[PDB]
Amino acid sequence: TSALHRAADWAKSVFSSAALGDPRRTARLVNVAAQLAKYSGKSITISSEGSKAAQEGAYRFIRNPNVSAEAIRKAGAMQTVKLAQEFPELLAIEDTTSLSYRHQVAEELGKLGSIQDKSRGWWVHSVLLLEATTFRTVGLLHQEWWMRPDDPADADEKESGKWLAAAATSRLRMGSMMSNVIAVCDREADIHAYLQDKLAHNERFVVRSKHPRKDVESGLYLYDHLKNQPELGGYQISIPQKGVVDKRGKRKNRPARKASLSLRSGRITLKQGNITLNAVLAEEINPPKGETPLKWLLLTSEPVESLAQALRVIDIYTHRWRIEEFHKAWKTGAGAERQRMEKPDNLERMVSILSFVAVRLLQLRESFTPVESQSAETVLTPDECQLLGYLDKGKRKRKEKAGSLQWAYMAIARLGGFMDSKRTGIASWGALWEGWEALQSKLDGFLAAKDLMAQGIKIG
Amino acid sequence: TSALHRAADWAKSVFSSAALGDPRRTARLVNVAAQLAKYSGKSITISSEGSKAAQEGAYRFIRNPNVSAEAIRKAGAMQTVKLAQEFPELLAIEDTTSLSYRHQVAEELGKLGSIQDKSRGWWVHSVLLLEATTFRTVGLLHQEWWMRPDDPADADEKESGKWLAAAATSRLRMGSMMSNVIAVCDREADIHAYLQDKLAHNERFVVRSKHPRKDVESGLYLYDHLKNQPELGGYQISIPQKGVVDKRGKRKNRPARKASLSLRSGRITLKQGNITLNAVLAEEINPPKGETPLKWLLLTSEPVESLAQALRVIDIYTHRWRIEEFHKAWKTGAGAERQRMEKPDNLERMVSILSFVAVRLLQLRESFTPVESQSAETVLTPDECQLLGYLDKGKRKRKEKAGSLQWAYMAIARLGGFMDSKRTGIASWGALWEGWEALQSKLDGFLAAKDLMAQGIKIG
DNA sequence: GACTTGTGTATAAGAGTCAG
DNA sequence: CTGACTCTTATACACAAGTC
DNA sequence: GACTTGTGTATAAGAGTCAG
DNA sequence: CTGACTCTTATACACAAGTC
Ligand SMILES: [Mn+2]
Ligand SMILES: [Mn+2]
Ligand SMILES: [Mn+2]
Ligand SMILES: [Mn+2]
Ligand SMILES: [Mn+2]
Ligand SMILES: [Mn+2]
Repeated sequence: TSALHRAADWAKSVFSSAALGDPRRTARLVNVAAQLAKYSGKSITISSEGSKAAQEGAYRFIRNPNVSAEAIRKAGAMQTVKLAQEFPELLAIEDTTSLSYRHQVAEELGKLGSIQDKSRGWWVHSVLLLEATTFRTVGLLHQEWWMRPDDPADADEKESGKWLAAAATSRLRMGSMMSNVIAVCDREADIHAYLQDKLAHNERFVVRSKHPRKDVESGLYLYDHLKNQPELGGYQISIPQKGVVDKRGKRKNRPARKASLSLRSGRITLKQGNITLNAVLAEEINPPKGETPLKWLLLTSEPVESLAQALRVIDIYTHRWRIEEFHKAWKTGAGAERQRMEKPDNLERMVSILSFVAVRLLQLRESFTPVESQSAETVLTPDECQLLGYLDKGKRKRKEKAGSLQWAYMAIARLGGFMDSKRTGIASWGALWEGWEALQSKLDGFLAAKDLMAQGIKIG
Repeated sequence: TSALHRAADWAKSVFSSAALGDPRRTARLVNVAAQLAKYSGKSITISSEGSKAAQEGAYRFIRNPNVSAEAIRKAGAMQTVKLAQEFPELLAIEDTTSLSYRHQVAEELGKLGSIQDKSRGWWVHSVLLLEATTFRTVGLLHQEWWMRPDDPADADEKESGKWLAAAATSRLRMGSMMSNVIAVCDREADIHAYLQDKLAHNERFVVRSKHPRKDVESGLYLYDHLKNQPELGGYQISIPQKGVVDKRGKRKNRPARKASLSLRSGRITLKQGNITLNAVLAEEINPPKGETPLKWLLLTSEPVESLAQALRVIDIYTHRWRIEEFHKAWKTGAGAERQRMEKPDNLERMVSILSFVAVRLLQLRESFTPVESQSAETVLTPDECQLLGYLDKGKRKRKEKAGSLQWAYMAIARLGGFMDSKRTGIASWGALWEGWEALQSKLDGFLAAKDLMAQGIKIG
């Protein structure tokens, strides 16, 4: 959590114990990851800082047949495990994304849409660890990459196995820490076999309900049984404004709105397998006439008896969206789909390194995040703090304490172009990255002047 | 040509005499163009440097119903005319591009492809001025914007009129300088009416031949008449390697190759209108068995009698491609098609300003271009020169004179990620821009340190 | 000298993106 | 998904600065 | 101790992009 | 269009640095 800001130190902490069969391969991996992270989002060539040696080293590495992509990912994951020791409770957000390509190599990749689709690639199923107290991103725990064959019949295994395979790997890598982990998954994980496996291992989860299932004790579908349960209390949410574009391409507004939800919970036993677990039902009270009511039914191992316990389950699930944020940081952010390697294994090795660069992008912003009155020196070097103060002169908002962490956040965000168009105070990880990059880049000039003046040389 | 590097000075020189009906509108235009150029390629918000006032000013300007887009373009064009006074010969490259949009506003824009196409926008016909001695970009002379109607029958004028309309505007704005101007156009301008208009005005041109035409004196098609003309001599070209993707999407290599061409010329008289002009025919000698022979037939006002005169015509025409380079600098570079204004006039005003930002991108690189031994101080401030020397330390190639212009070019290009993958020594305008932006950004830190140390303040 | 338009501030929100 | 943002357009008010 | 793999240098070029 | 580039993969050689 501390090795983060300096790219070389971050890379070392993430990758230095990679088992690639040659310590030179491991050292090169550390260096490649370092230059990529320093120039997050940018090409291998740009990241080489004019060094032909570093450029050739980087390209040779990603096309190296003795370098296992799995072993790159595992090394990074074991670092996540290491950091996870610090926390009494963790959330393991789990979901699938695609990596889509259309250049020649696509021919050799797997199906994503139709058999006729030019866009081909991998499906990647990922587990992302958060600490469950303040929801900071701890890191990647697992990724399974596979290619979908054109003919379903040629598949070596069914794709619903992905949730169980992720659990098996999580279990194995976390060891005795697994009991601190709540897995969090959308409706696609609402699979009897998945629920059974988690409960069999005494493992913890919050999974959204998709299919109607009978409760043995009541003989009712979960929804109907939960509707009968006494109201625990309620909560209100603010759903913010956004544009929406649908599948065909039609555009409509979704205005901001308030919704009030009632909350209900209970212990349930699924007819199939006779397995027992908890459920929470959140349902909108008085939905507007022209809207579909909010409704979440969540299946969980967690306690749900009190209002506060049920609200915790609801809150845990609202953090599922972090993994989609990771997906964006991996693609738009780190450039997973901008890569143009010409062989599947080269692309895989490169894009596997970038999954870690992506996590850092999210953590970079979190390291600056706003009930305290911290100073900026806890996060920035004295030089960084001084230069930033120079750059932000006249821009500090009234509500920012002069040399505080909150000020530093806002000032770096301002360097990144943040203008707070919705007045929430929250800048995107992209804006924070841009600001951080701008500060670091300006710091090169700052320090160059400092160095020359230390040598006693006249400036300009 | 001198006001270029400092964005505020450049903007003033380009736009300060815009006739918009209120000097405040003109001042705002200067400021908007300045911030956009400083942050070339970047959004209005990023360009506002955290100033809410500048952001609101910029958005209000582009949606201002009292601001004519035509008057913005004219102002910039009159500056081109002004700079053109310095040169004894000019090339006026002329061509059309599209500006393509797919957001809501597209509905209100014109047809680009099929009636069913979601992509809609403007066609823009542009005249770009170069000086014909060293081929530096002088600036935009003319743009005609129009929307193609879904039904050809609703068109107020035929699109082939564009070449004549460009000539009429060029003529009008250049006045007596027109005689210094050679218009340069591809095969789409091979229109009798266009040739007649140029010759009627004693205007100069090099236009590639598309349609077979009879020569009166010989009774032959131009090609057959020119094939009979005595060989003037030849030349050899090196056609470089590139990938090619065709209309359907099929990929093939085009390997580098040498071609030898024979050169032939003559005076010709077109049967229709009885108009007299010159022609040059370049044709490949001994084409490889599996290739279509190189063949250019160019129609011109220029002398063609000697080998050197015909070679000059060929050379003039090889610079037509500059306008496509401008098109790229306007779209990919300056972000013409990244703009998301929600009304046609707003988009037009914004994208019209960006056409000038685009020209600057091309000129930025040209200002550093490599038979002399100049010093860097002719192009850079002493601070810029010192910082760059600090940044490039250890990267200077053997063939670069220590503090020269060539060194400065290469060093800024290296900051932009240039690694000379084809060993030509030529960096793209994009790489030079990136390097220049990086130098300027680092210069902020350099100068901040200089300022603090001048105030006697301890650094870090 | 009468009337309209721009600036800078605070506030609000529809449109668009990537993700899907 | 109750996403999480940035880009764009817009309003009132109190002056400043334009035009006719 | 015998054999294979990486590094850094010089050289070459196929693949891909935007433009079209 | 005889575009003008960047991204990617590749080769030889002379050592350095790995493995078995
Ligand atoms: Mn998902
Ligand atoms: Mn999903
Ligand atoms: Mn335990
Ligand atoms: Mn063209
Ligand atoms: Mn054309
Ligand atoms: Mn004259």
